Amino acid sequence: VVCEVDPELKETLRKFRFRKETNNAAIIMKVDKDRQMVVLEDELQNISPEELKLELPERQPRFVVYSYKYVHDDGRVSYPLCFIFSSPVGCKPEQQMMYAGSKNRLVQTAELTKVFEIRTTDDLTETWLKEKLAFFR
Repeated sequence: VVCEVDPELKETLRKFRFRKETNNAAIIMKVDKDRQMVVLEDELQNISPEELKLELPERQPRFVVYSYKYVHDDGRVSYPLCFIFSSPVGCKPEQQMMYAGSKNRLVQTAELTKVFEIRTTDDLTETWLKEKLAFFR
């Protein structure tokens, strides 16, 4: 069963993509099993990678869209929009797979091309993120 993206979430994501703010911000999303929908859990502003990490459940999956201010060594700035599938190894397989099966639809909805996955929340570090993003540099 593939979850639909909640229409309200699609709107949240659309507005977020085109935000004109230049701080780091995140949208965290979860599955509503009963509705078979991906829904908004939290929208957070001025959130660093470590703070984001600390928001994520350690043993349940989440989807994240993270708008990160990437400061190049010379001081140029980019604002990549990242998808992070947090799929901790301690989650039940059924729950992992429920999220995994809905990931692509969500990514497509959000029109995201930078799609990452972590298998423990500990792996969400700024270093990891920057290295991931540098592939698109």
